[PDB]
Amino acid sequence: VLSPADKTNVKAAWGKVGAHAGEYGAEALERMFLSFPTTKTYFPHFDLSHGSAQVKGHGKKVADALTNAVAHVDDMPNALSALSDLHAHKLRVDPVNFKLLSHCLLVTLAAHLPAEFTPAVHASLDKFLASVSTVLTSKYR
Amino acid sequence: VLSPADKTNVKAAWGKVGAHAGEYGAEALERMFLSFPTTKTYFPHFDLSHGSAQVKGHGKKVADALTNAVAHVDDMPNALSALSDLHAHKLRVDPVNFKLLSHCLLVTLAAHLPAEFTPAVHASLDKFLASVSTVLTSKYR
Amino acid sequence: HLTPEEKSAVTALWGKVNVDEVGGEALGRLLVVYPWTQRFFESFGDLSTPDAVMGNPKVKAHGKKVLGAFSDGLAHLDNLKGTFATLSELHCDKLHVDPENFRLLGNVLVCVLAHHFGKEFTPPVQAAYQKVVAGVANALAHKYH
Amino acid sequence: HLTPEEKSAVTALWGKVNVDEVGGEALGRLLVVYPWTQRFFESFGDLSTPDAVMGNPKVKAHGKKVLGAFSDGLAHLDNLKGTFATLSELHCDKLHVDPENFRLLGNVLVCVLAHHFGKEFTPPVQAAYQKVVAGVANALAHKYH
Ligand code: HEM
Ligand code: HEM
Ligand code: HEM
Ligand code: HEM
Ligand SMILES: Cc1cc(C)cc(NC(=O)Cc2ccc(OC(C)(C)C(=O)OCCO[N+](=O)[O-])cc2)c1
Ligand SMILES: Cc1cc(C)cc(NC(=O)Cc2ccc(OC(C)(C)C(=O)O)cc2)c1
Ligand SMILES: C[As](C)(=O)[O-]
Repeated sequence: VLSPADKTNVKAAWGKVGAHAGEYGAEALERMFLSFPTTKTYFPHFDLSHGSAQVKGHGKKVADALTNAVAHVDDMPNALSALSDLHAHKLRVDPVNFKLLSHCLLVTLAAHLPAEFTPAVHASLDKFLASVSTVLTSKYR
Repeated sequence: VLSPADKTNVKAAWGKVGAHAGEYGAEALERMFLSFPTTKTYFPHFDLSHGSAQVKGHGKKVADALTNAVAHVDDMPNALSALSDLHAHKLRVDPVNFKLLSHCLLVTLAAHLPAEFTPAVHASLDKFLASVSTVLTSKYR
Repeated sequence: HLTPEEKSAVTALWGKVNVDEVGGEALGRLLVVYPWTQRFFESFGDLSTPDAVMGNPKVKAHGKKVLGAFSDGLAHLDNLKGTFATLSELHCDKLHVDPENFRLLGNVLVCVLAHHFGKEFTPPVQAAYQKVVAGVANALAHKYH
Repeated sequence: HLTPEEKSAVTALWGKVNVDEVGGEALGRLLVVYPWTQRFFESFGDLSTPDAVMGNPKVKAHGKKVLGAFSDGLAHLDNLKGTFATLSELHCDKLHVDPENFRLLGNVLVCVLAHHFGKEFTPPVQAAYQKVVAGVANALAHKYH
């Protein structure tokens, strides 16, 4: 469960991310593909080379969804319902992979938010990403 | 989310366990200690030898907790509220270990209920144990 | 790794396994218990219900083959990496199967062995089989890149 | 495993790291982000708030000890098992620490290196370090029984 402080922390952090969200999304995916190669099995036909347009286009998609969840932090199961249907009925990515992307999103935020990535903000962001993941895999079975 | 069919399946399978609950609980624990040794780090003050009175007694505790869960499958969060406080504030078992005990509980039930352990029942039992685990770690942070 | 006594324990139990049945059974349950895994078998037909999945001839046939490869692997417990090297590159480069799936099938398989053998699938026997399924899963994941 | 290029990147970045500071920062964040890990430091005093943990002198002192041993392991990348053999045995037999914790500290450390180095912690530098923290965790877990 996200506390009043968690919500204040992630809104502050993501707000600082502002217009770079799409870019950070792409960087998190590139970090994930490099650190955990098995995740590439879900993007067999993508151009995964550095700076490729597909990965940038996909980082945007991931970032917009996260931005939407932050905007509706008090109603995420509903705000992410459509995306959650897609994950459970089509993408069907194994649950373990959400922790990998989450970790990589944390690393990316850490590398771009020196001032705001405090231990408290880090705890909040980690809970937030775990919560988004939980929703996205809540209809698997 | 546990469906009506899941609750029905779980109640029937655990109902068949009946008086063997504690015994199966103890077996599940012994199975986990042997199969995944790192789980023993949580029981340093225990005699974990085969037939241990401490494990037998502990099996009964885990089984009784599960029986409570089964009977209150409609609202486990509250039925297990005191137990979730204990794990979150005192036991603090790392989350990965719950999947280890659930698997061993599945194995134990499978080896004792040849007729009841059908594919569908197997699936409902697995969802059920994943659910209890989620509740037990819901208050961690 | 496996101790001499564990290898013996694994080999003697496996010698009584009907690989055709257990493989169909194991693959079937994987698809019923973790339904998202069906993502790799869309061309198999009806998988709408547990019974459809279990009695689905394409599921049983595929399961037989997979555990048949797994069975052969049990004869080379000292070199699981080399034995599955070919199947590893295949599942990565051609099938694009996330290795996590190997672990899920391993546990389902352990559940099936337990279901079938009953009390004979003792705690020490399971422990030895946990090592095997983990070893095979790691072997099948070794050539990924 | 690390390639000759990765070993160079690891060592090059590590040369700019203040081991004492990062050690306290990494252990501190472990206790803040994964509060349950506090179960092992009941004698360290006040760990009630993020600042109470991060500024806790005993947490800071222990962090030095932890990253100090980690730093040494980095000088023996080809023999982490042996390098951590005695510490592995201690953590299991004497401290009763679930090895899963070593993996958590590993990822927290990765977040800390990223926080400190900014852009210099490139995607490829991170990948090399994920292998290092994974290898260190495996080495510390190896003597468990
Ligand atoms: C924080 C978690 C995640 C979020 C918010 C997220 C979000 C998204 C969104 C918005 C889409 C676009 C779907 C559409 O437009 O129809 C998508 C697609 C997809 N995601 Fe993710 N995702 C997440 C995690 C993952 C993970 C962990 C993986 C696997 C390693 C993954 C693999 C994919 C794939 C394969 C697609 C479709 C790609 C294609 O077009 O072929 N996602 N995701
Ligand atoms: C289905 C999941 C689980 C259930 C239902 C469960 C149930 C229980 C219960 C009823 C108690 C006794 C609490 C009391 O005295 O009131 C307990 C204690 C404990 N549990 Fe579990 N538990 C679960 C999972 C785990 C796991 C995964 C581990 C570790 C591998 C674990 C480790 C412990 C420890 C160490 C204690 C205290 C032992 C002692 O010193 O007496 N539990 N559990
Ligand atoms: C016990 C581990 C496993 C072994 C030893 C194994 C073995 C095999 C073998 C021998 C083949 C045939 C290869 C050929 O055509 O030359 C195969 C095909 C395949 N495997 Fe695996 N496999 C394993 C686990 C899995 C799992 C867990 C999944 C997915 C949930 C998977 C998905 C596939 C698919 C999609 C095919 C091809 C199916 C088709 O052609 O229609 N395998 N596997
Ligand atoms: C990178 C992995 C780690 C390394 C390299 C490491 C290293 C060390 C060293 C060198 C010592 C002191 C040796 C002694 O007292 O004889 C120590 C003690 C200990 N470690 Fe670890 N450690 C690691 C991770 C962890 C983690 C993640 C935990 C638990 C959250 C843990 C818990 C402890 C505890 C409780 C002590 C004893 C502290 C005391 O009361 O004096 N360690 N560790
Ligand atoms: C590491 C390890 C070891 C051993 C012995 C066994 C497993 N196996 C598993 O953990 C099996 C599983 C179950 C659920 C799962 O994910 C979804 C569908 C998304 C799920 O709903 O689970 C969350 C349930 O939480 N809940 O109640 O709300 C993924 C994997 C994993
Ligand atoms: C890169 C990588 C790889 C793996 C396997 C795990 C991680 N990290 C985590 O799983 C972190 C994490 C997140 C949440 C955890 O547990 C609680 C109970 C709070 C939860 O599930 O919400 C426990 C641990 C990161
Ligand atoms: C655990 As090893 C020696 O097979 O890399």
